[PDB]
Amino acid sequence: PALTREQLYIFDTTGFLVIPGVFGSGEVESFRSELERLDTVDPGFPRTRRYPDLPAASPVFARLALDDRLLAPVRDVVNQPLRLLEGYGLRRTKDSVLYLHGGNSELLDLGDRQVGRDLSITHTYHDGKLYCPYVKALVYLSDIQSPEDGSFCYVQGSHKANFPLLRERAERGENTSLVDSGFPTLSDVFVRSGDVLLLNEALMHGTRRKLTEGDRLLTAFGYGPTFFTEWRELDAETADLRGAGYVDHDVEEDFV
Amino acid sequence: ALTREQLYIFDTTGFLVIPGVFGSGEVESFRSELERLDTVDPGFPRTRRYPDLPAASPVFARLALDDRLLAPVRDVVNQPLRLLEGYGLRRTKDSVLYLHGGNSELLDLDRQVGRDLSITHTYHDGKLYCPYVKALVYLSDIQSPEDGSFCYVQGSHKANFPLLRERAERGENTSLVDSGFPTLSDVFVRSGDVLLLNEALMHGTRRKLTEGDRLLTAFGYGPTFFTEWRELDAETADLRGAGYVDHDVEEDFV
Amino acid sequence: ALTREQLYIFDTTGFLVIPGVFGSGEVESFRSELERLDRRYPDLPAASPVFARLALDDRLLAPVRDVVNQPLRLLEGYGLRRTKDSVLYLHGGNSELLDLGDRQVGRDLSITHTYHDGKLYCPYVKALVYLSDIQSPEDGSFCYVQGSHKANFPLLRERANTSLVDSGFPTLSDVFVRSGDVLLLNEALMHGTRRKLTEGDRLLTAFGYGPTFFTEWRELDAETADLRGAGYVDHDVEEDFV
Amino acid sequence: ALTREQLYIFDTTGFLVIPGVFGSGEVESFRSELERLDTVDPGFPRTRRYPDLPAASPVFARLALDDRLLAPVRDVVNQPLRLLEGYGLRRTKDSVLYLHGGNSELLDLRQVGRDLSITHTYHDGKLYCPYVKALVYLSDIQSPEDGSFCYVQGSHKANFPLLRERAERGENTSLVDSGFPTLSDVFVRSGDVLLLNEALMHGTRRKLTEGDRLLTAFGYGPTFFTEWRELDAETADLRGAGYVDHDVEEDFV
Ligand SMILES: O=C(O)CCC(=O)C(=O)O
Ligand SMILES: O=C(O)CCC(=O)C(=O)O
Ligand SMILES: O=C(O)CCC(=O)C(=O)O
Ligand SMILES: O=C(O)CCC(=O)C(=O)O
Ligand SMILES: [Cs+]
Ligand SMILES: [Cs+]
Ligand SMILES: [Cs+]
Ligand code: NI
Ligand code: NI
Ligand code: NI
Ligand code: NI
Repeated sequence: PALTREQLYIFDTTGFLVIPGVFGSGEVESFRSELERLDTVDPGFPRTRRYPDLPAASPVFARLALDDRLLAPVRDVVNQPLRLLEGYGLRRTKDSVLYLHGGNSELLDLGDRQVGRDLSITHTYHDGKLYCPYVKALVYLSDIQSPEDGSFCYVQGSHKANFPLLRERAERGENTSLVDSGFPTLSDVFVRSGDVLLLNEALMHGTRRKLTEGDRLLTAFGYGPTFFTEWRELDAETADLRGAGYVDHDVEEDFV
Repeated sequence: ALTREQLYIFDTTGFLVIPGVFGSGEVESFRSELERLDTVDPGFPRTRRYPDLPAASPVFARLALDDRLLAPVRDVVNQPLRLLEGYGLRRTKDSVLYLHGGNSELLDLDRQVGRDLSITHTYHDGKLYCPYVKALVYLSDIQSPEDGSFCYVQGSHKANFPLLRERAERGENTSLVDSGFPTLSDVFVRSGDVLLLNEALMHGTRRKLTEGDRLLTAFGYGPTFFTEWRELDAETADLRGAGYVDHDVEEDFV
Repeated sequence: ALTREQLYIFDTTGFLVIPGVFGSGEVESFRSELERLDRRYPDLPAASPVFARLALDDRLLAPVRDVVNQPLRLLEGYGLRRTKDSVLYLHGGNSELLDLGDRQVGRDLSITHTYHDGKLYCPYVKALVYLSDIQSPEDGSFCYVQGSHKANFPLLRERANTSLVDSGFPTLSDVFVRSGDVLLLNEALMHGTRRKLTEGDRLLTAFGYGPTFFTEWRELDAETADLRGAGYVDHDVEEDFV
Repeated sequence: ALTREQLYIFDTTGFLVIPGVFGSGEVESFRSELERLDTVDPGFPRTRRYPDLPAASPVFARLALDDRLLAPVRDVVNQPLRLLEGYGLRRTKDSVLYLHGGNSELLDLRQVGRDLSITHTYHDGKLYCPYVKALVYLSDIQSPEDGSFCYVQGSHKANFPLLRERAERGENTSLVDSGFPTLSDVFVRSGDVLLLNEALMHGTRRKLTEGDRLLTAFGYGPTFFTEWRELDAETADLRGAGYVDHDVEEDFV
């Protein structure tokens, strides 16, 4: 089914939505086992690792990327001809962290000028519909019920912020992450296996430092309009203007 | 770089004519190069299209990267820049270009949408952010409507209401470029002029009735995460389909 | 009530000419009542039951409702008479600047407008009811800067000696009206009139409407020291340096 | 004045708690003055409004014009400023304040989903909020049972209406009592100022404890806004001034 009125209200106002129990106990086990099989095929990765391009690596994840349980809520917040921009898995262990990234008005130095909009996450609303160009559906494969489990955390209302947060911090001499220091509007989200966290990538977000033992697991699928390119990092515009990909604005990794 | 006045004009009108950007010798050399390149039939009568001019010619590969085009474009896109298309158009007697673009035109998916995020533009802290702009380099004089003059609906780049759906539903058969419309206006240009265009603007050209060849080369720019321009009919079943699905355009019903 | 096309036009241009709203009979009544008040005619409603009825006429109210879409009140009602060599320099504009004495601002919330779910929300609109034909520039035609009602950069601060109304501007356009036409106007629009050089009286009545929480129009020079000041501090206008 | 982080926070959450604005002495005199107004009638303190504090008391007339209120207010309104509202509030046991405000709540005139008295924007480094309120707390509120200020997250920039669907479906209980996933509580110390974008959908929890809870509220807006006055609808002759609220919980709870 489609997103209810209350769910749209929440995604609009908070920049994300947890849809509980989307995938059952059995499907979740099947997703975990498929990641274990990928470890067997190509051994020798670090224990904290990324699983790039899952739909190509596994027909199980190719189906999950097109599963209507993801696509229907995704269509409801994107409302454009839809394209799969990326699909990857994340395995994390003790002492891993993910610093804050995203945020609506963070700065980027554009050679001869500095800009405070990123049109890959700049979203709007029109005649009863959200239009968010880059959203992500995070399918959790393990329970994350405490901050020391490495819980997803986010800065309240940062998906619609008009002021930059991180440039001031970098030029101030800061060298620690807000996910460690704390911030008056930084909040945690707890989830179960099989939950989907539907995310406006405009939202400034990250995770806490994982302190507990055990493998923290998810699969992430990014979607946007058919005219966006598949996700690829790009350090800068290239001189012949044929460079393609995504140039991040200020993120905590730049100075933490 | 664009002046304050020029920025104001582009923001308020959706476009800017920059007069005499290229000299008469540079124009002639662009014209000469167009005389020997291959064209395709684009589907409009009495129109030839030069597809992918930067690929087919070193002359236009450089023009596409010429700072006389890039500096104004950068000032209205203000994102890491990518070249999305470069093409030429040649037109004779009795050719026409019906209205396309427009900020709030509808697209049916099941659901009906009235935003096209490929042309949805904004403003923030002293800068314009338009994701799809075109630099139109005119290689011929267009001084009267009967020359097939560029025309546009005023303020259509920031319109909040759809214009063309109602027209198709009420049985309209003819294009506003022929009919007329109280806010449809003409732009006249000289050879060597650049027209910098916000693609959210609803625009086209009058029907050309004069002899001679109407000539221009168009270069489209957008952010680095935009795909190179290619029409797409609809999203594909495996969601791997790449391209631009247009909204209502007069060609759908005129 | 406005048609869909009419709303598109009001949205995209910042104004709308509705032709022949009032018949020649009613226009003559309005002209006579203005002769009797003998330049600007303040508070026409409180001075005349004719204009008090006009301010509430539904040929004015219904299009006004379609662009304010808030609980309404009448904020001002005045008449204007002009002869030759009279001129109205440019005022209005979405992003014109104002100094508050410790900072400079580029928004005027009295005219800052928006759109939501099929409806326009313009906090200040004027219905200008014309009582004389204005068919050429030298008649003192209404003129406006295209798209200025949605402008994001200021225009008049940078150039601040002559008025754009005289020298010209690439997007300054003219509007022609017949007697009995209504010019419905978004006050965010930067506008004025050409210099009148012709003979004969130029006559109109203007009614401004806004939300019930807006105060009646009076020009305030600045915020008072006790924060009890009531009224409208205008932003950069041409007559500040012309 | 407001720091950059403070401006960021006001923008993103619709409010800002500025701690320790007023000292213990000042708070006592404010409290003292509200009790002086209580003395007009015999009997115990009752949940009530104290209208027009600036006119009622020289102390509160000065409070309304104090720079510790105006400087932050100015940083979020950025217009020629006008005092729109000045009142005191006493809350006792069993008192409650249901959700009101909200950026896209509906109003039947046709049905409209914008209230231009709270419709705020941003332009070239500055916030523009037409109606903001400085709440000066005269009591500690450190738990929900004390009747803590509560707000629906991000509701100052909501594009969807929340309350119309609840009313039309027969709901008769306030979110404040039932809870809501994005309804959160704000705790304050005596002397704290809560600076508030009135676009925010907010209220307080039901106060379940004894003791009394006091505050003084000052509302500000541009000079072309009228002083606050409830309006039910537009008057017959379009001459009436006032504020017509959109859907609030009081309408149906
Ligand atoms: O691990 C998470 O919970 C979020 C991960 C994330 O935001 C990302 O992969 O970009
Ligand atoms: O021919 C012109 O003048 C404009 C052409 C155009 O707008 C287009 O190629 O889409
Ligand atoms: O004279 C006109 O046509 C318009 C006058 C005007 O804009 C005004 O009265 O504020
Ligand atoms: O009592 C409170 O904490 C809030 C009161 C309030 O929102 C109001 O008076 O408008
Ligand atoms: Cs189409
Ligand atoms: Cs002034
Ligand atoms: Cs009400
Ligand atoms: Ni992320
Ligand atoms: Ni075109
Ligand atoms: Ni005017
Ligand atoms: Ni309140």
